[PDB]
Amino acid sequence: ERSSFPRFYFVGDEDLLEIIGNSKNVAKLQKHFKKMFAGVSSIILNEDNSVVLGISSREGEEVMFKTPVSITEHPKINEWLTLVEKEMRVTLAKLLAESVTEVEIFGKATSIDPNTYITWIDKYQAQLVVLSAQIAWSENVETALSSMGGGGDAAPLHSVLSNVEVTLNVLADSVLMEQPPLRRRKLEHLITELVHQRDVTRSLIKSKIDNAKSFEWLSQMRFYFDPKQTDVLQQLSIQMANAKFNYGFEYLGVQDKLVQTPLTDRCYLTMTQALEARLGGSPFGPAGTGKTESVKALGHQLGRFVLVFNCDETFDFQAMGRIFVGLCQVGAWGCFDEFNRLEERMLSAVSQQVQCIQEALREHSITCELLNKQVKVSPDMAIFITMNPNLPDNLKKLFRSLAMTKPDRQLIAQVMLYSQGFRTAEVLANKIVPFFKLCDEQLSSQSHYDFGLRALKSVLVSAGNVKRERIQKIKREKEERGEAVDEGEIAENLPEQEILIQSVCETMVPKLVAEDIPLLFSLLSDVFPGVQYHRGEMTALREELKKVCQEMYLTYGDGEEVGGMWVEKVLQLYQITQINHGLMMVGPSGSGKSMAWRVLLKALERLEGVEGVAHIIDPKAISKDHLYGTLDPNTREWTDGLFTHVLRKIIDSVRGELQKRQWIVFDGDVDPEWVENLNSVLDDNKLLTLPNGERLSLPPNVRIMFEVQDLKYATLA
Amino acid sequence: LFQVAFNRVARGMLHQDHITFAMLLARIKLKGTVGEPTYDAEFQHFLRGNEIVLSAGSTPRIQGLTVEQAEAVVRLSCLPAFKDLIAKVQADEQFGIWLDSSSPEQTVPYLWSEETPATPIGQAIHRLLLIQAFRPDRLLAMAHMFVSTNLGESFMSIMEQPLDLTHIVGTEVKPNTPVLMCSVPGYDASGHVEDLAAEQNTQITSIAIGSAEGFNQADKAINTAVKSGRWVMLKNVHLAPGWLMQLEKKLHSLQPHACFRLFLTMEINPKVPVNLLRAGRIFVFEPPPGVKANMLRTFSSIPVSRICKSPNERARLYFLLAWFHAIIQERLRYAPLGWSKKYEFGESDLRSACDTVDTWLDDTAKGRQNISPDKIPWSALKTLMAQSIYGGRVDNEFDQRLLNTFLERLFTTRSFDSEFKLACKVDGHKDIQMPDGIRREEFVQWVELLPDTQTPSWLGLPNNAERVLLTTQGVDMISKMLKMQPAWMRTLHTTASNWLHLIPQTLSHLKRTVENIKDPLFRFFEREVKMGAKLLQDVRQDLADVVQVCEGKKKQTNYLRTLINELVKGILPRSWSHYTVPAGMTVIQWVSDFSERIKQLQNISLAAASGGAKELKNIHVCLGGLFVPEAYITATRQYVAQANSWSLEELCLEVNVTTSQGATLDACSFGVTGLKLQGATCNNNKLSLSNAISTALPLTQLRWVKQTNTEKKASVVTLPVYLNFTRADLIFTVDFEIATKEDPRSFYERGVAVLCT
Amino acid sequence: DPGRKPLSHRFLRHVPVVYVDYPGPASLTQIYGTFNRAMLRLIPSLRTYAEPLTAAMVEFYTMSQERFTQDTQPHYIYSPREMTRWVRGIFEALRPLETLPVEGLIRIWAHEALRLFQDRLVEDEERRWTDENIDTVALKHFPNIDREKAMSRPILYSNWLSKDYIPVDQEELRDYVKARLKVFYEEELDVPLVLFNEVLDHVLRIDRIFRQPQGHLLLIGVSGAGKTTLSRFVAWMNGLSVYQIKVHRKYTGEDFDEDLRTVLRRSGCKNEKIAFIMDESNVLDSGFLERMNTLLANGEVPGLFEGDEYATLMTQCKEGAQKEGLMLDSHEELYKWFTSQVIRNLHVVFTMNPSSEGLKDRAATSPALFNRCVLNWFGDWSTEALYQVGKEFTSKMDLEKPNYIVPDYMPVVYDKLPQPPSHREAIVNSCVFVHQTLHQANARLAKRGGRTMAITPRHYLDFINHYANLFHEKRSELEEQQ
Ligand SMILES: Nc1ncnc2c1ncn2[C@@H]1O[C@H](COP(=O)(O)OP(=O)(O)OP(=O)(O)O)[C@@H](O)[C@H]1O
Ligand SMILES: Nc1ncnc2c1ncn2[C@@H]1O[C@H](COP(=O)(O)OP(=O)(O)O)[C@@H](O)[C@H]1O
Ligand SMILES: Nc1ncnc2c1ncn2[C@@H]1O[C@H](COP(=O)(O)OP(=O)(O)O)[C@@H](O)[C@H]1O
Repeated sequence: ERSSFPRFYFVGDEDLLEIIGNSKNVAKLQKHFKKMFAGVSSIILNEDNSVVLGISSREGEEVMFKTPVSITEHPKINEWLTLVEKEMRVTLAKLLAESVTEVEIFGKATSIDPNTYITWIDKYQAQLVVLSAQIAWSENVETALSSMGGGGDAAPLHSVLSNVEVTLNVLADSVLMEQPPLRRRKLEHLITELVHQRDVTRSLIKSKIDNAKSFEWLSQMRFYFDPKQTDVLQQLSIQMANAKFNYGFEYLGVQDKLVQTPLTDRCYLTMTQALEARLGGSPFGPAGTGKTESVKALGHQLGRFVLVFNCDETFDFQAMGRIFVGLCQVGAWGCFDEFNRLEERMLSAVSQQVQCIQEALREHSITCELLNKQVKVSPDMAIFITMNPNLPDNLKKLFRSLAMTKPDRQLIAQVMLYSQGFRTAEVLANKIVPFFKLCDEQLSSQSHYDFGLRALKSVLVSAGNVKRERIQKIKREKEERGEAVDEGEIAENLPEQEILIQSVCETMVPKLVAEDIPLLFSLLSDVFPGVQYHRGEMTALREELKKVCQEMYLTYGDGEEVGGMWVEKVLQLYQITQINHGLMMVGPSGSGKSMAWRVLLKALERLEGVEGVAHIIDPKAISKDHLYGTLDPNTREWTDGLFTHVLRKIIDSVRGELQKRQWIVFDGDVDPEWVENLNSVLDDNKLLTLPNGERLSLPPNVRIMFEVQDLKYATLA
Repeated sequence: LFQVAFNRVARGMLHQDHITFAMLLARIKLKGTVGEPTYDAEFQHFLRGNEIVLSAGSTPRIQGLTVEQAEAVVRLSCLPAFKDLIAKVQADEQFGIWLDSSSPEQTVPYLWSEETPATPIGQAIHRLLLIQAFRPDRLLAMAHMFVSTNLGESFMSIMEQPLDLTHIVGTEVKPNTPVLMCSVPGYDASGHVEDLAAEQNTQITSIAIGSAEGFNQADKAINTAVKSGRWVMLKNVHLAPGWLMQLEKKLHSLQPHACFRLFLTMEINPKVPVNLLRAGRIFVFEPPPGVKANMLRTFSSIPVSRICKSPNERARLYFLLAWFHAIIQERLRYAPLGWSKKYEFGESDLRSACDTVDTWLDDTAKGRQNISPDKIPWSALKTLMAQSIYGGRVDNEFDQRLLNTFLERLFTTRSFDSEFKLACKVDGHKDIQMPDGIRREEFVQWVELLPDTQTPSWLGLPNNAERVLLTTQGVDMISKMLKMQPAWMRTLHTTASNWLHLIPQTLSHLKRTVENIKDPLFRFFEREVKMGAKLLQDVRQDLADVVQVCEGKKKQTNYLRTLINELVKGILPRSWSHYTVPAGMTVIQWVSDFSERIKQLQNISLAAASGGAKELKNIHVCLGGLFVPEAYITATRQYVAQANSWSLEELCLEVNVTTSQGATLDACSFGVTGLKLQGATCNNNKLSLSNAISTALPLTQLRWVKQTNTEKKASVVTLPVYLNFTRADLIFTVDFEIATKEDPRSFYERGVAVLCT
Repeated sequence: DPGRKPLSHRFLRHVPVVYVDYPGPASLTQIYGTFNRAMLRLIPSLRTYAEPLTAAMVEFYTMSQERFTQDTQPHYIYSPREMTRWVRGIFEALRPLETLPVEGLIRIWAHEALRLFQDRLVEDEERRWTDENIDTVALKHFPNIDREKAMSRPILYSNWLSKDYIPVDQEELRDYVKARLKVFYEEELDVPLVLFNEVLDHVLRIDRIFRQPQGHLLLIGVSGAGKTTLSRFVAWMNGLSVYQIKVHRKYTGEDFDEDLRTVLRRSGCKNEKIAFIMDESNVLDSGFLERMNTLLANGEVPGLFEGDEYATLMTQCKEGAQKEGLMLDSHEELYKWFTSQVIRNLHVVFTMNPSSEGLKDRAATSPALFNRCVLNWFGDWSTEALYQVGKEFTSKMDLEKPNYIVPDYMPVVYDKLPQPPSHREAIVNSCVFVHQTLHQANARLAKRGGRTMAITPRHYLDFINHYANLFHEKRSELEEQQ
């Protein structure tokens, strides 16, 4: 059973026994499918549960099978799982062929109809639209170069640049107006890919390249699509420098797209060259520069599903060994996290294992002995190991290295801002990146401060959302007063530095201590001169706060008055609740967090008319297993834990609590033991999983809130 | 006995420590013989010269002597025997010629004054003192000739000879004793022992140590050879230290055959068990330090069939690749200058580069006997060896720029002409010449006929690079000898009392004010003053605890115990070091640097107290003194931006290095002192190459001007600034305009940089 | 204080804290004057001395607390617990006796003061200071008393000669303990034991601790000084059954738990009094220490008895209650009766090697071990003890020379050496000096920082035995030739 369909090598042996016991039940296989795949979360099945119609993702995007496979005809679990994989690969290939045909139809066109482009984007998945855009652009550039092959001829490459420019303008226009979130992410991926294509085309124009075999064009990633080939898996040939690989054709759902900085392209080139010479790469460097996500992006672009072995105290071996032999079997990639954090014995053992598999890979240029089993090495297999300065002695001769010394933050911010529809993106990025550089060093050091690159990306996304809210509000006001509605007409008039300052104030000021606020305001004055942001006070909320504080005997003050700081803190808490579904009111005991959120809840109930219900839960008083729920060793019955019980009661909507506002205040200390299960909740997914396998979606009204005293032991994640 | 002890100890010692052990044996013999005196004072000064503290007024600034030369000569004159030395330095005229002589140790002038003639060993040690004071770069050769004078000229005459391994394996070693071959990275000693086995007609078993099956094969081979008397071999034995201890334990209680001999080729790393090192005869193998030797090794490693392929131009490409690899590998030895850190440019980079060249020449030349030089994919090789290979380990941007300069200078269509120069002006006007041959044999012959007089100008560095390396090796000599040779309670009491007397008493904080809070320079200086005051209080309290412990009034706490242990051993305490320090800096010089830093901090605190932020602007700080100078440059940037209401991103840094008295305090200008220039001299903000090791910039002015959006001229160069001499941390980059007829690439290859200290 | 962790500020926000320090000197005066007035009601003729007695007690306790500060040694803590134990001991000694003049009362006061405030001291000058303080306070508060009779230096109290706990002369105690040692030699171990004064004081202290209930005692002193041998002697002489757990590398916590269960059921079910002998080499893990402090604090460790062991224990306790005459059915009452019998029969005596920083370590992880135990400084064999050992062991052979001439100057290391030192006396003093000079040499090596090996009285015994063998052999051969 284990050898056939090696994709369940990654799931646990106990989970293997569970899936064997649950063989005649497809409804309980969803967790395993989440585990072994990349972004696949559930298989779409009919009401009968005899044939699988298609696959879906965590976000909700789904793929439909051209020829669905019936489980009844092939009852064996491994047999129809292999059929599912093969049919998913074939369907992705065929949809990619359709999408490239479409994009070349809109390709080589003077003008682009926004309606047709939006319909095309909605028709196909994000990975497929990005891949089709890349294929079409690469083929167009290759054809234009071939026309230039005569030597000093007329330049059709300017036509390619103009087409990319008008497509980018269309995307920038489209992203500005309100869109569904999935189509929003699709647009963002498409526009960052097109920005990279535009920049590389500009470089090609500047270099006056005239030959299709010139190394200047060879260095950039080229996509070759061959619709005539019979084998669907080999249809797409991704080729860059000397190395050339086939597309993995595995579903990725929707993934964050890296901006392709010049250093990112350097990492791409180095890893690809290492893989061509049949040895892995070791992108060492300080933490926080996107090494592991660089490897993830390289794998995703190739269509290969990558493993992130987070190496900390949670790291294991027996599971590590079986998932490693599975990686060897399937051919998927595996990217280790920080390797220097292992125990010396631990590090030596994994080093010997990876040395053995790497020797097998070089021999393939074929089986290797893993757990006393000879394992055929797939040529597509690749392993990447990242340091935080070194590599063990048995691996130095076996692995290439690269310096992840510092990412190009300016280009990262410029591309991300341009993806949000911001105009003058380059100026804003060149201002904001040094601003965070100043923040990281001039501000007083604290444990909860985070001025990293992820902070930049989060702040920039929040700024984009703030701009969208402002344009929607102005559109509503224009509908009320007058009728002349034009998105661009408000767009170019609308200031944008104010929006960035508002976003950074709304996201960053709350984390500041009482002393750091003047320093932050001075930094905004220095980097963004003359421009200031004043938060629009919510007068109705202020009156409700006054009335509730009077009713609860609390003190009230505005600004410099007694209680002003507390009121501003409550207002910032309200804003974070508005823009986030997860909160942590960190502060010393005796600061007033509890009844601050209490008065905010009561004022919100008395203003908006939505009844407020709070469920105060202490995480440390009760044990983690009882907090989340017990797993029955024999019947697998679900004795829902306290938090799980509250969530299920809220979800069931027995007494209309969905219409009510629910705040799950987690008063008590926080440590990375119970919060690991809640980590899947505080992300944008907003799903909660259970050890039995049931997964629950979080209603929009529920707001997870942490009331903790200090963050000496809370992980930065 | 002396000779055999040296010839048996040095066979398993690094080449730089041979002379250290030689002088140790020389001191042993000097004490042993009765005729000559003990020379305690001379050796004590020769080992402890540098910890004698001086003053600025104690240096008379003699003409023809540098500052460090002045300190050395006055310190040497503190000895009563050399009291009249400075008078003869001023009086003598032949001193000037001898000071810059190529070999000053051969003809050391007679300067030391004495009433009676001295023994030849006394003359030798006096010349040792003079050489150390005047020309420390020859201290290694001076030591060589001193040991030759003491124990005989041919005392080291065995070390230069090749390893007579056959005699050592045959007799003088027991069959129980395993022969140990510890080789530095990038070398394998298996060849010598394999050839020895071939010439002795003795069959050996070559087993590599990679995994458990390797362990089993090694154990089976050992069990067979212990009774059959044959030899065994193990490769990279260092991989399994626990199995190494197990093998040592098994070897201890086992009687071997007379003919049995056990070999273990190893790597030099801490992980190897100490017990095997103690219980076996070790051998150290180091590659010969030469460009010609590196080329010979490279051309021997690469199979002759692979170089001679269908394109005849391949051999030229392989020769060029070998030259580049050798040039970088021999630049590695000059770590502060040749690079910024010791990278691992091992043989794997060579193999990857060879494979890349092979595949790209196969791609471009599809089985063509000849291919035109312009059709060779120069861009592909340059880009790959700049970014993927030889570039992956490169983390600093400036080393990457240096690598780009090397590749662009070497790999080009110009390289295929008969007038190609692999180096420029190696000695005087002579320069190396690229071979005109097209076959591998021609290049091998050409490298074999190399002049064998390699100077640092062969590989790009200025000729004085050898001088700095030799001086550093001499300093390492002195440190190793000093390390090689209760009362310690009294000595620590004395040194702690001296440090309390030397270190400033207290440092005043800065007075916070709303206007001062608004000013960014005041914020930076207040943070610096707080850090300095906290660390000064910590150091003063710790030393007070130490001195109280010396009198017995207090008992040694565990943290106190560690502090005293680290002090007596001379290691820098961890609790004291909160700012970036050179790795090898000892405690005494750390305390001196701290005294200077606290003095500067007191100066700025007094200046701020007297006035305010406006007076805080025109203070000529030294970047070395400040704990984080990049914070200072950022603070100046913010100050000028606030003053002129400009964005921080639209500002660029310009440098106008002028004399201290001839400086204008413009509102956008800040005074920076103590900056030192390496490998060049500035004149009217114009850079010029020179052989001087370091030029002191009188006063560097930092001016911030708006970004003009004009492309930089071809005459300006970007010079990195490093805080310390090891060049481990980067502060910022300046832009300097070089003088006429100068090549920026030549600036780049010579490792020119600005040092804060 | 060790073993305590600061509570979270969040919790402290809710529960205000009130500090209860040691009672004030006037508070102590009243709080124990009431007790003394109650206790002195037993004997009417000395009721007028109660208040000055309490005044002297509180003055001495205050001076001892102000002088022997915790910083010097970790066990220099004097709480009103010590004063309560003092008054309880005085009342216990005064209970069976019906009449006593003032001098006997002051002698019992001095005996209890020596047994409480001078017993735990480490250094000798501390003991001499404490003796001087006792003399001074007895003179100041109680002037009209015969000094020699009230506080004669050999203060030895025992109940083995008479029916009552009256003072006992050291010579009579020596003879009685010699007879008891003869019996011990005949039945139990037959190794020599020489009775220097220190042995008499130590056996009296250990017996006093054993007789009282829940008596757990802390033996600290140089290894080889006789701690376990003397403890075994007292155990047999008090009727206690000696028990020490055999330890080795295989001896894990499970084996210790089984031995704890065995000793607990022997001391709580069969009504068999047991003496638990415990050693630092016998304690291989801090789990042993935590279980021991829990046992000596609560009297019964809940972590020993579960499941089948629990059922067997209740069966045994039911049988024991049935044979005793107590009818109990539920497990709770039976468990309480078992705990009572344990705290009544279980006396654990455990020895510690002398290491001041170690006492910091052991007291750090063991709260009750330094609190609910009595600490006695066995120390090393003093010069007088060494001289007695030398005289007794070097007695068989003829170490007598009529030709000996008394030197004008004698190092007189032994203070009570006879002024005409005989050959045997002189050579015994020389052996004492050789031990002393090895001690000095070890101290000097410690001062210079070199590694030193502690010198123990077992080294003295080995030296004497080697003397015996060498002298016998050489003299035998040479007299054979003679
Ligand atoms: N605006 C206010 N005016 C007056 N009193 C206030 C105000 N806000 C809070 N308090 C008082 O201050 C205290 C705050 O209690 P609270 O439980 O909120 O503290 P906390 O810092 O969150 O504590 P913990 O860490 O235990 O959760 C209470 O006594 C409350 O009555
Ligand atoms: N090339 C890139 N483009 C865009 N964002 C990036 C890029 N590289 C890194 N990031 C961001 O920086 C962060 C890097 O996180 P992480 O992978 O933990 O760094 P490291 O690789 O040092 O472990 C991520 O949150 C990611 O969003
Ligand atoms: N007072 C004494 N007289 C004679 N021998 C003694 C005396 N005290 C101890 N010993 C000897 O010490 C040995 C064991 O000492 P021990 O009681 O184990 O020391 P400790 O218990 O202090 O570690 C016995 O063999 C005994 O002969």
